[PDB]
This record gives sequence, C-alpha cells and structure tokens, in this order.
Amino acid sequence: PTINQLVRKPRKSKVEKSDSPALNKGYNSFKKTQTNVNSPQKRGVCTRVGTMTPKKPNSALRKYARVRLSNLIEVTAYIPGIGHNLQEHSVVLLRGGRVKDLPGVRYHIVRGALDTAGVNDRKQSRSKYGTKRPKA
Amino acid sequence: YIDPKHLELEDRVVAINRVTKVVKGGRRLRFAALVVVGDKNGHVGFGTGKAQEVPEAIRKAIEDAKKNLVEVPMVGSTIPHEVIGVFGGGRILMKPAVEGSGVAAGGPVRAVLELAGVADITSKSLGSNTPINVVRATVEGLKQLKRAEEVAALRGKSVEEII
Amino acid sequence: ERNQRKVYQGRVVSDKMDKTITVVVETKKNHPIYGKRMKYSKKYKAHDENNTAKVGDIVKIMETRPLSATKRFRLLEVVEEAV
Amino acid sequence: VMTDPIADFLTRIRNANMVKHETLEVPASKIKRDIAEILKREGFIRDVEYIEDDKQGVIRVFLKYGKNEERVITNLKRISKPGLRAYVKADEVPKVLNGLGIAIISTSEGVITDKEARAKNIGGEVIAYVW
Amino acid sequence: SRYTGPSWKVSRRLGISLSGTGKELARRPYKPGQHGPNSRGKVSEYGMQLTEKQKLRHMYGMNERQFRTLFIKASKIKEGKHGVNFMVLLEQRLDNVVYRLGLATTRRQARQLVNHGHITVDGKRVDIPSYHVEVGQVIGVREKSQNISTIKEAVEATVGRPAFVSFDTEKLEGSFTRLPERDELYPEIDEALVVEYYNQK
Amino acid sequence: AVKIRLKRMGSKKSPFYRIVVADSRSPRDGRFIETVGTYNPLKDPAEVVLKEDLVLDWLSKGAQPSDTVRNILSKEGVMKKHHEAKNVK
RNA sequence: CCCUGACGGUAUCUAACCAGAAAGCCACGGCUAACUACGUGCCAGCAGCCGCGGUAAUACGUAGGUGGCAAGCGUUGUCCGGAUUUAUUGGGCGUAAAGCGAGCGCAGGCGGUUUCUUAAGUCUGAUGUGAAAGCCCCCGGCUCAACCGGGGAGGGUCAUUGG
RNA sequence: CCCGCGGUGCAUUAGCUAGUUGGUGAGGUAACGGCUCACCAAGGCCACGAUGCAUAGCCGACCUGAGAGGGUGAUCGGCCA
Repeated sequence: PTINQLVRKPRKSKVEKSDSPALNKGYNSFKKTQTNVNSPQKRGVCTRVGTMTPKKPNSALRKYARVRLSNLIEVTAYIPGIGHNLQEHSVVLLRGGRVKDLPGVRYHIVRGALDTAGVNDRKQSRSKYGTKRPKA
Repeated sequence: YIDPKHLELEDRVVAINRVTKVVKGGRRLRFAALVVVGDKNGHVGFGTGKAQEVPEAIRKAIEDAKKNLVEVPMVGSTIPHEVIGVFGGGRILMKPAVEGSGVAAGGPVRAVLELAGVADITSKSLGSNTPINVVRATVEGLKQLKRAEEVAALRGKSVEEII
Repeated sequence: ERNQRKVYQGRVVSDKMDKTITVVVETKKNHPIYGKRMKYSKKYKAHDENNTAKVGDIVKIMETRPLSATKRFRLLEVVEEAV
Repeated sequence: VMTDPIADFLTRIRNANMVKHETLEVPASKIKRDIAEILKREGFIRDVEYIEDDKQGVIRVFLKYGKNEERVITNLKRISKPGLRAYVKADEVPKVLNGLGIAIISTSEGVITDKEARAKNIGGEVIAYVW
Repeated sequence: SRYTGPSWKVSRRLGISLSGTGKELARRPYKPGQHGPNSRGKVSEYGMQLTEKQKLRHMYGMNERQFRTLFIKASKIKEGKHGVNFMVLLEQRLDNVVYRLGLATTRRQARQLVNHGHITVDGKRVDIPSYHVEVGQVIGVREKSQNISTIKEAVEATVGRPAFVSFDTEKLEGSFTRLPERDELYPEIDEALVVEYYNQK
Repeated sequence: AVKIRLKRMGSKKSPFYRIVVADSRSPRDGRFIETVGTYNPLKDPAEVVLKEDLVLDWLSKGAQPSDTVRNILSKEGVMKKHHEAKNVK
C-alpha cells in the first residue's frame, strides 16, 4: 500500500490456536468456567472403554477411552503400550498429543500415574509407559 | 575472461537428482549432478552434467564446471561491500563480516563461498531454496563486487580520496 | 514569579457563552510505526472579561488555575483580526 | 501530473545511462543545478552547460564512460519522497557502499556530500544515493 | 561427574591420540564395536563439526555446560580471533598447568593431584581444578609433603616441556612466561569448525 | 523525623551497610532521600567511607543519627565539627 | 577502664583408617551423531513431519553393540525465533489468492518556476532531570565460580534557553 | 490540587449531556472550582472516534530477536486500590 493507506488502516496478523484446547479450563463449582489457567495435564474418570479401527491405509484395533474432565467437557483419549487395566469409572490423567489413526482424538493418557498401570514387560524406554526398574 | 583451468582445484558435490523420462512401456532413469570447483584462493566455477551412473555424472559435471570461472575480489578475507544477487526466484544477500567470525551461510551458498577462499561473511536467502538457482544467484552477486582501485580509475580521482 | 506559565496560540472557534471562548491550537506530530506527519488538534477554553474577540481571530492564551469545571486559561491579546 | 521533479531528473539520468548514449537535457531548477555540480565534482558526469531562454530550463548533462565503454554510474536512487520524508541527524549520516558511493544531503549551510557533512557534524534531508 | 571409562575407546572414535602421542591407536586404528573394521559411507558436515567439538572437549576432560560458558567468555575479548582466544583460555586452567609443568604423566593424574589438595599457587593451597591460572604465578607442590612416589618419578622423565613454560626442578616451582600461540599449540585439529558449530548452537 | 541510619546489603551471613538519610516512617530497605557513605562490619578495623560534607549539612538541618551511626561519625571527627560550628557560631 | 552471640561447639583447621559406602535416562529409516542378530507376520504395536508392519523388518518387541547428555534425563503445556507467513526496516494484484461494471464529486493526501521575509517541522550548543537494584564496561572480596561490593556509561518521542 | 504528552479490542458498537455548558451572587473547604444552592441564558462533547460493551492494577524491569519489534508485569524497589 501507499503509506497513507497504511496510516488510515494498519496491518493485522493472523491468530493462532492450540490443538489441546480442553487443557485451558476452569471450574464448574460456584459460578462458571475461567480461561486463564493453562495446564500441562488434567484428570478425569473414564465413562467407557474399548477399541476402534484406523484410517487408510493402516489396519488394527486401537484401544481408547472416553473421559470426563474436572472442568466437565468430554473428549476421547488414546491409551498406549501393550496391555492395560482400565475399566469403567477409574480415574486417569491426560496429556497432549494427537494420534493420526482416526479423527476426534487429541490426547494421551499417561501410564502409571493414577489408577492406570505401567506396562509389565518393558526394558528399553520405561520412562514412558511408566515401568519401574527391574532387577530382572 | 577465461580463467584457464590449469590450477590445483578441490571440487565438491552440491546435489544429485534421480530424473526420469517415461517411454513406451516403462521408465528410464538418469542422474543429474551439480558440482562446484575452486582452489580456495579466489576462483570459483559451477557446472552440471548428467549421465547414467553417479561417477560418470559427477565427472561430466567437473568437466563442465572448469569451463567457467570468476575472479571474486576481496579485501583481506572479506568481500569489499554488500551485494544482492538475484536469478530466477533465488535472492541472496551478502554482507562484509568481522575478522575471525566465519561464514554463516546456507547449504548451497557456503560451498560456493568456501571454495573461493572466503573466510568471514554473512548471508541470507530471501527466496527459493532450489540448489541450482541458489548457486546461480550467488555467482550473479559476486560479479557485482567492485575493487577499490577500479572505481578510483574510472572516476578522475585517486584512492584515499574516496574511501 | 521567577517561575513561568504556559502560553499558546490559536484561532477562536466558538463565542456563544458569555465571557468564555473555545480556542483550537493546532500542531503536527508523527506516526509511531510509519514515518509521516499527521496534524493534531485540541480545544482550550479561555476567559474573556468583556466578550471581545470573535471567530477567525488569532489569539494568545495563558494558564491560570481552575476558573470553572472546564476553563483553565485567560485571554492575553489579539494578534490579528478577521475580516 | 508531475509531483517529484528531482525523481524525474534522476530517472532521466538512469534511463539515458542504461541505453548508453552521451547527452541528456532537463528543465532547470536551483536544486537540480546543485546536484549536477555535485555529480560533476566527484567524477560521474563529464560536463554541464547552462542554456536559458524564456521558461525555467534548461540543463545539459554530458555522461561519461570507461575505457571499454563501461559505465561509471551504475545506479541511482531517490531517498526522501513527497509522501514520506527522511531526515537524518548528525550521527546518522549514511555511508553508501562502504565509501565507494556518495550520498547527497541538504543542510543549513548548503547541499553537500555526505563526507562534507560528517566533517562538519550536521544533518538534514537526504536526497539521493548514487553508487 | 567427570568420566571413568576405558579412555582409549575415546581416542579411537576421534581419530586423534589424546595421550601425549603414547599410542592408543597402535593396533586397530578403527572405531569400537562390531562395525569397527568394516567402515561405511561418507559423514555429513554436521558430523565433522561435532567431531571437532568432541575432540576439543575430550582433550581437557570437561563437561558440556562448562565448555560452553568458557566459549561464551572468550567471545568478549575482541582482540584477535575467537577460536584462538578460546583455545588459549583453555590452556590457562590449573590442570593444564600441572600437566605442562611435568608433575604428572596424564591429565587425569594431574586432576587428582590438584583435587586432593597437593598443590599451591603463591603459597596458598587451591583445590579446584577449573581454577584460572594467570601469567606469572609460581605454582608449587605443597612443600609440606612433596615426597610422594609418583610425583618424584614423573618429574624425572620429561617427555614434553614447552617454550612458554618455566620451571626449576629443585624447589619444584613453575610458571607461564607468557601466553602461547597456535603454532605452539595443536595446529592439527581446528578453531574454525568449532566456532561454526556454535553459530546455530 | 529525618534520620541517618544503616541499611543492610549483604548476602546471607556476610552483611554490608550503606549509610543513608531517610524519613523515619520508611522501611529499612525501602525508600530514602540520599546515600551518605558506606560501612563494613567485617574487615577487622572496620571500613568507613563517607562524604562528610553532606553529613554536616544534614546535621545542621535537624537530621538525627542512630546509635551506631553516631559512634562511626565520632570516630571520623564529624560530631566535633558540628559542635564547633553550632555552639560557637 | 568496664560491660553483651539466637545461629553454635556452626563454619574452619590438624591426626589416623579405608578404593572401600556413591550412575542413570534418552536415542540409533531420512531430516539428525549412532547397526547387527532373534521373536512376531497389515497382527501385536510405532509416529513431530515424511511414513512403517502381509516370512529373511537397521522403523514393532528383546539382546549385544554404539551415540548424546549426565545427578540428572525425557514428556506434556506456554511464549519469542526460524516465518519477508501483515513485508516501516521488508511482499504483492494479465493466467497462481488479489483492479470496485463505469463515471461525478464534499472532507482528506500530494502538488510547476522564482525574489524578499518568518521560524512551525528540520539541524545544532549549553543547563536541569530520566531514583535505588538490574543488563553492560573497568576494578576489588569469598580457596574458584554462582554470588557480593566500589566507580562509570546507557536509556526521553522530555523541559528551558541560545544559534 | 491543576495541566502538556504517552501506553487495549470491537463501527456485525454514531450519536451522547439537563448541574448538563457559561454568567451573577450566597454558602462551603487547607484550598481554586457547579463543590453545593437560588436566578439568568442555551450551551458542551463527537469520524483527529464521543457513547456503550468486553478485558486489565501501572512502572523500574524480565524472556526472545541482527535490529525494528513481539510476549509477560512472579521473587526485589516505587506509586495506586
């Protein structure tokens, strides 16, 4: 533009948005829900369990859950590793991370942090998957 | 003019490319090579050639690369002034630097700059990053470098009158 | 009285009130991001012992003390009259 | 309509330089004559002759070429523009092309080169870069 | 931490001796592990700058934080270059002073001698090996208990005494005469690859 | 109630003090009017630096020292000069 | 002259004895430094982006080896950079996204040559002020360093007065 | 206590004010003043963004960037509530 056009109407940039938006929450206790309080994790209770089939061209039955969070908004979350122990109404912890298997899943549960349990064969990257060091 | 290829020259591969041509039935494949050539004293050329295997390709390219060479003036391991070289969607800015600072330059341009004996210079690519056009733009920008003596000769002045 | 107040210059704009006139003082100032100079205006109220000066006059005013809810200036002199 | 006669002068010089012929004529003005003298003193122009009949003009410039017909001015640029003016302070005077080129500055004591201004320690409006 | 491993795998991985030319690369000059004798293709220009940096870091046995702070400090001189001033500040640390003087064979031994409290600068004891020895400071050998087995023997066999080091083998005092120069200091590895390695850190 | 008092500036167990003239309502390490010298409780014969041409000017305007400031202002011979200017004229 | 320590028998210094009590986390297909075995067979699983897995997988899971850092090492969240991807510095509109279907015109933005004058912008000098602590420069003290202290510069689109 | 200048989003928020704007006098306060009264008049502010709605204590400073900038106002100091 001419610099007179710029002075009449300035430049405006684009606005960025998270991909873990249910992790900036607020309570639903006294009045309403507040957005200032960016968290690294949130916890919740799993209202179902089970399996689902991935996109094209993968092929599997990937384990997942649906979870209600402390701020009372609902999301589905992937449960990783080989073999878990999660049943209805067990309390879990979520972190960010999006799976590329199917739409609608944007979170991971963290193993070995609440009712969820670490996987019981691992020997190589136990800091993920929440396995303690074995004397073997 | 021709800097004639009769020196001690250390070449360098900058890129290779699997390139096809579909014919009746299936597919043909060649290899294209991009090579630089210089002596780390102020003479640098680029050249490319293609063949059916990688050694034959790089050979034909060094053949081509030696046919062209540029003079690349400098004033004590640092370019005389600041230039911007543009060639078809590749824009490259080059600045004089401080003594012992190094070369801060990207992949293609640093090969060109190091094989001419440049030691301290800053660069930036405000353009596309296709290796051939980056190399061509860089050489296009060195050709604009002016010696301090030539300017004083063209005008009716002496040096130490314009510096 | 070795300390000094502020005097200004402007062209009278309203003269409807009794003993009070609005004076616009005009100046140019730059843009913070871009360079060029824009013009800027602010209006002042000044006191008139007898409702003398009229529109288009080029006046000077001086700072006093609160004389009302809005007026803080008095009329020094008329420099150049409109016709 | 014409709004920048200094820019028109500069573009005449650059246009007639790139096509490499040896004369040029412009309508005269007190500022263009000043920068024609500054261009003559440093070694970009060969000569300048002043005709004047019944309107402002004119000014005739004689360009200059190397020994193998190469060009002594390589480009030329207008810095302060009507629409965004550029003022410079005594410690902000620019050095175009590491001293191998000149800048032209108007001060309270003339229209002078950028060396003569950082030797006097003043600043002003910046007209042009010629390198 | 410092390091305690086999110390000789380290030289076979950099391709440089690191131990006073006493040959760790005598037999098998290749790298450790299964794929040692069977080398493979080219190395990037990231591998080259990394390998130079690791060569210098393992020469004088320091950690990565301290290496980087020393490098950032050498950059505030602006009298000379930036790799020369670095490799020269590296030499003025009390461990190299004990190595060069000749009271110890290795640098690990010199480090343990200055750590366990057996040396003194200007009479006062100093215990920490990253100390910065300035020019003209006679460092001594704790004239309390200078009758130890290994110090005695390693003063006899002088494999290398430089042109900037002064010393007398009776009172056991040494000092730097003046600052060294690159010609006098490993003109073999680099100081430019290392400077480039820290440009994009 | 202008005062002349000490102000702590050490780390945890190595204290240092600035000699400062402050309104008495202010916090010990808060706002002050100006600084007048320095004092070091370590350094076995303790170190005092001070201007002593502003101390004599504040003293004659009604400022008042604390107990330690008076001790280290008499070891410097500033109270004698106040004595010889006021009750002598 | 004389008189007072919560920390506290704290820091510290001297003597004897013993290599004895004190190393883990991530990665190794390309980006990006570091590879071979066995198990399994589009399953179980992995992924930041490309993408792996259907009988000889350096991409899954173990073992051996190797690389990076180290009393820490990885993961998630938030912000600036890379991003000239809102471009004053520093981009564009024939066909890639982008010239209103065209005119007439109030306010605004910008304007030919020249003599004298003014000093609003512009340039420049002197004085006041822009706290202390911070970043930075020189010097000094804790065995070194973090840290602590002394003397300076810097930072205004600032005010007043003279060219 | 009064004044110049400076730091936020929305025009899918354009009209807002009736002690409101000015004068005469009286009361009142440390103090000037619509600060509050009685009378007289019809003024004041707005595209150079009034009004309304949403969000926010402000600064020395701190992180990042070649710079111009952008993002924060926790420990420590100043002002406010």
